Amino acid sequence: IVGGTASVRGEWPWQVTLHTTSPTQRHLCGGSIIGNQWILTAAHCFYGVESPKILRVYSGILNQSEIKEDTSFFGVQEIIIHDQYKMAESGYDIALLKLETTVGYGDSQRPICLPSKGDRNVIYTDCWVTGWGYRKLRDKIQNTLQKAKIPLVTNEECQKRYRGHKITHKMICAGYREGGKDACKGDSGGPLSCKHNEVWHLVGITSWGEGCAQRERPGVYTNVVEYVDWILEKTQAV
Ligand SMILES: O=C(O)c1ccc(NC(=O)[C@@H]2c3ccccc3CCN2C(=O)/C=C/c2cc(Cl)ccc2-n2cnnn2)cc1
Repeated sequence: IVGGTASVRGEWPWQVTLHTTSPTQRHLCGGSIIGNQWILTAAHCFYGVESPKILRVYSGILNQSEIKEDTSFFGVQEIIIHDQYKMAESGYDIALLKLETTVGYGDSQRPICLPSKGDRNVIYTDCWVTGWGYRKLRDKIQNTLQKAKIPLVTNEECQKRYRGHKITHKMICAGYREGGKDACKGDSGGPLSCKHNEVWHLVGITSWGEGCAQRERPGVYTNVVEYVDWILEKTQAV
């Protein structure tokens, strides 16, 4: 996160850190708890990943230093990538992780509500991007979970900023015109959380952008409201 500030412990209890153990253990992506065995993240995170056996999901973490060999994690039973996904820049950048065990909800870890289908026509004014990603393009994974308040940008305005790309209604953009506060390397897959009527909703999934927090280059996020039916399909399967 560029221009972010340290989060407070328990502030974003749906935020998870997805680690890989291959070749060595490190933070790979962000993610969000959406159900007791479900993590919503970005499909592009799994480019290297041939097996869910190398993945570890850590919830209730503020600092990456809390993670050692003796730290409990959730194993991943299955990786479900949207079957229309080709690349982040073309959309469908959404994946689900089915966990091997159930997340026990508490003050450190709980799910975030998905947006309501009716609420597709609501103006979100209190949106925050969180993650352990870089603070600048040439940097490193941050110890403490960072947060940044970011304004949503209309599809029309986002399309003006990305000549040569196709910004679809399945994408949602966010960022200040002058730049400065945005997602960066390592924030991918994490949430874009917006508070509406005192309830937090998972409005976006950090997906892609041209550089980090550049002037007139908003962050591009998967528009979660456009995928509620797909998420229910995969999580409510009979
Ligand atoms: O350990 C590290 O150093 C390290 C760990 C994880 C990483 N992840 C990454 O790079 C991940 C990632 C993970 C797996 C596969 C592919 C990629 C490439 C994209 N990606 C980002 O997070 C994209 C952020 C991004 C998102 C928005 Cl909304 C706006 C601007 C962004 N950026 C543009 N340029 N940088 N960020 C890096 C570095």
